Amino acid sequence: HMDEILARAGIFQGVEPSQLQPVDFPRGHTVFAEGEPGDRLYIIISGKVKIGRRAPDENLLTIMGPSDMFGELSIFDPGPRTSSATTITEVRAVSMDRDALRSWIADRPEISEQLLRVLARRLRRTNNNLADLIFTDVPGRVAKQLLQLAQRFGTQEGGALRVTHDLTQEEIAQLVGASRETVNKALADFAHRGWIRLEGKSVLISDSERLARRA
Amino acid sequence: SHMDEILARAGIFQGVETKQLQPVDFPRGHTVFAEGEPGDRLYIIISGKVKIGRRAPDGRENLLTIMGPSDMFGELSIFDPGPRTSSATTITEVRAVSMDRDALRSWIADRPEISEQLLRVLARRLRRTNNNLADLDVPGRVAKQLLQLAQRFGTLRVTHDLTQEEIAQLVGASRETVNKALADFAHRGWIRLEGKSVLISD
Ligand SMILES: C[C@@H](Cc1ccccc1)Nc1ncnc2c1ncn2[C@@H]1O[C@H]2COP(=O)(O)O[C@@H]2[C@H]1O
Ligand SMILES: C[C@H](Cc1ccccc1)Nc1ncnc2c1ncn2[C@@H]1O[C@H]2COP(=O)(O)O[C@@H]2[C@H]1O
Ligand SMILES: [Cl-]
Repeated sequence: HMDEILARAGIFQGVEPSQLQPVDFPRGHTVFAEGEPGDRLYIIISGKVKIGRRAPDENLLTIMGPSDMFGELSIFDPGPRTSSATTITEVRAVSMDRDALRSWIADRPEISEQLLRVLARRLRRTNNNLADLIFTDVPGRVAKQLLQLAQRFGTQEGGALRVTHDLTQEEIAQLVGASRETVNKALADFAHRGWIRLEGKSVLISDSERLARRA
Repeated sequence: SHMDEILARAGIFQGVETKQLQPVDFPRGHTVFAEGEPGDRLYIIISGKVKIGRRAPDGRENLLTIMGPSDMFGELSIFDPGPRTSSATTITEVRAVSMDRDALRSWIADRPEISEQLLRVLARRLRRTNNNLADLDVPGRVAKQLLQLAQRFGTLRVTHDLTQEEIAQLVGASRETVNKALADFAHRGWIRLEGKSVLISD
């Protein structure tokens, strides 16, 4: 489990199995808050972490899962955390500070490149998500967010995909950037069309082809 | 050692423990590359300006930024192999240096500290974007743009070498609203639009 998942984290890709001790967090734990000094990045081994940024008075930007890396901004560009990280399931994680990062990094520049590729990918994606917030209708952003979650945690379930996302309705709405009421009706409508099925903290996507067209 | 001056204040080089490569000339009005095509080159401007544009759904162009001397563009398709996320278009004659992935790899074997600066540069670009949720007016956004243009190329004669449509594309508002704001500002005595430049009052 751990070895299989960790190998896919960019900071470990290609690296053979080379005591930075893995930490455990309860569900609903704030790993760190927006604005705090930060000396540490984390790699998720298991569980989900939501990344949130407070509004003038909290909109979710993304859901981090197994293999993903969060909190690297303040290590790469020293500054306060640009958002909060909050576990939504129990999380088992491995973390490292600037010192260890640099140690691990001096070893290999290709790891440096993998890390760059993560930030570029986030930057590429940043444009698109931001353009959606300017240009895309609500129901369309819902379909879109569902598929974004589908590609990250989706698995094959008898010729369809099960996307177990672990989010409340409220957290889904905070991810889309719209009201819970509006987000629900869109979800509801997708359901009556039979493109998706809502089952607790998981959606069953029967027709991703359609949901894609709608996105 | 003029090229040496400009390059020295590029993000990639914050650190001085020379480094000339071999540059390229681009005419004004040149598409260095277009949104969507494959990239394998990043550029560091020595002289001239470049607009970075992305396609809006209504077929208009959102200009994301105006790069000038010392700035880098095109690095995203080196680090994350894929299509250009924007187009880059010279608005003046441009001198710049280029590297493809092989070149960048070799640089980084040469000066390993270049890896840290690149990580810092992109991380900083993420951090800034986060801080700028102001998309959530038009004369108030234009003034901001004018000021942002003032810091980068001001001397406060601001030779921005931009077009009015280009200015509105920078703003993300209609040429209408924008041309309006930029008449109300002139009238009131603040700025005075003279060509592809401008002069402020406050
Ligand atoms: C951060 C946003 C712009 C913005 C402006 C105001 C508020 C939120 C976001 N996007 C970019 N900003 C500055 N330079 C960029 C942006 N997206 C791509 N670039 C550069 O031009 C790209 C074209 O080819 P590439 O290989 O994809 O990478 C290039 C980037 O250097
Ligand atoms: C522009 C984009 C935010 C966004 C804007 C519009 C729609 C959807 C998302 N930025 C981010 N994208 C992916 N991961 C991020 C983003 N901002 C912060 N993180 C991660 O959480 C941060 C917490 O502290 P840190 O600043 O040390 O670095 C962490 C990043 O890993
Ligand atoms: Cl990612």
